[PDB]
Amino acid sequence: QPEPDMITIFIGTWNMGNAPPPKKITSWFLSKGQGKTRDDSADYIPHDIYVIGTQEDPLSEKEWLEILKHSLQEITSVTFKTVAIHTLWNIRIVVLAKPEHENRISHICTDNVKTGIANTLGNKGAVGVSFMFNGTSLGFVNSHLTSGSEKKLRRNQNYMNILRFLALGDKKLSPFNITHRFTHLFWFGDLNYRVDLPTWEAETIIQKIKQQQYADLLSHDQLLTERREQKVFLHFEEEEITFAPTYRFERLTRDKYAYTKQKATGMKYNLPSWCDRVLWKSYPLVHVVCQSYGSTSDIMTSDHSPVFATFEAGVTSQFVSKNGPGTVDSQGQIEFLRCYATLKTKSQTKFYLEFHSSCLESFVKSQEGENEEGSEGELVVKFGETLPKLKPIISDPEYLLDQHILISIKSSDSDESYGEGCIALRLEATETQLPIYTPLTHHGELTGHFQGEIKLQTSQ
Ligand SMILES: CS(=O)(=O)N1CCN(Cc2ccco2)CC1
Repeated sequence: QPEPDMITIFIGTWNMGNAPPPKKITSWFLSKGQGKTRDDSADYIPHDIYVIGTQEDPLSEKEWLEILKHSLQEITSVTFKTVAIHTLWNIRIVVLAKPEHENRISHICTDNVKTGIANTLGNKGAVGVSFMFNGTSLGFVNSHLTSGSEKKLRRNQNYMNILRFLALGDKKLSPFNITHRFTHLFWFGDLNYRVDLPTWEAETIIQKIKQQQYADLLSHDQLLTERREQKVFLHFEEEEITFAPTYRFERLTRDKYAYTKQKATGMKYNLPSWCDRVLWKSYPLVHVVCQSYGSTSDIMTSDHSPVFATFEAGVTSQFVSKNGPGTVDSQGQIEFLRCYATLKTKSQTKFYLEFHSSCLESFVKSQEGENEEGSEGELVVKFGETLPKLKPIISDPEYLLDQHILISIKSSDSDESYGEGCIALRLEATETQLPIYTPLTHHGELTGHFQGEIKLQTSQ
């Protein structure tokens, strides 16, 4: 029974509006409705992993698990296994996997983050799950961010609190937040970003939606504009949106957007918006392809429509050699030439690097770099040819070329990371000096860059 080198992953997000679901929700798991939809010829083919995020979910965990599992069994005739379920208030994540994957999945983590303070603490936040699938780390975040058209900055703040404080994945990766801990990270939810057009334009917006003309709406979508100004979700991907806004509908039809201010809305307008989203971030040069992104048309119990997205995702096997794991393989090495970090900091500590990777027995600390002043004001930290030679546990190029090295640049004074990044070992050549590059972030914001050259020796 061969190990897979690809799997498919379903992501769903649905703000249920505190209402029980209708009796049939299969269109959601089949990626049928509006947008980029899944071919009918695939309907009986199960995804490997299903990850369901709900918000305003009124059900118990038991009640929702029975609906989900019976739904998938009806579609596929497979009885899925529950990997994890975690709920914060009415925000929930369920991970289901095909039974054949049970002994490929390990290191399951769950966590939540509550956003806001006082007034603003008590219903928004995020839940998440991570696990290993053979050699591949997977992370999943379902967030319900702050509502309201004039609160995009609050949403951005909620995002940074969630990536800082959600504790998923390998705790030994201490310098790294969730945006660096996983081969593949999926972040979805009722992100609550709105179409920022004047209230007076509500009927015009509705007209455009009926004509399936989304371009002049998407150009005012706050998530796309905030991402283009690098205010949120830096280095994440989203498929093109080709479905109608998923909020705010009159319940029990999809014929009507309910946008006008009401006591029930706190006298706020809810112009039609793409509240409900799926984004991802994968390590460099790992296969990830979105194969569907859309909304259902026939699930009408909520004022939101469910959103689906599906992905092909590259995975690797749990590699054993005669040498590693449990020792090094002297036929392998990773070297760095002419490396330097460019940092945006105004501070003047010395800095050192840490290299973290599951291809190493443990993380490696460099010597301190040499600080110089850049020509446009910057701090440049030069390592030259001074970085330690890294000794991977396995030298076989079929393993090593699939690995990644996380880098943190840390203050000598405080041992605090000033920037984190990731280098792929999927090189064009071995035993050859080749340029490498990563942006550096801290708390998910850009703090600098790391560049130089690598020389990778494998057993071939
Ligand atoms: C919607 S956007 O924020 O304006 N924007 C457009 C170009 N860019 C491409 C890119 C480069 C690195 C990662 O992704 C995606 C982000």
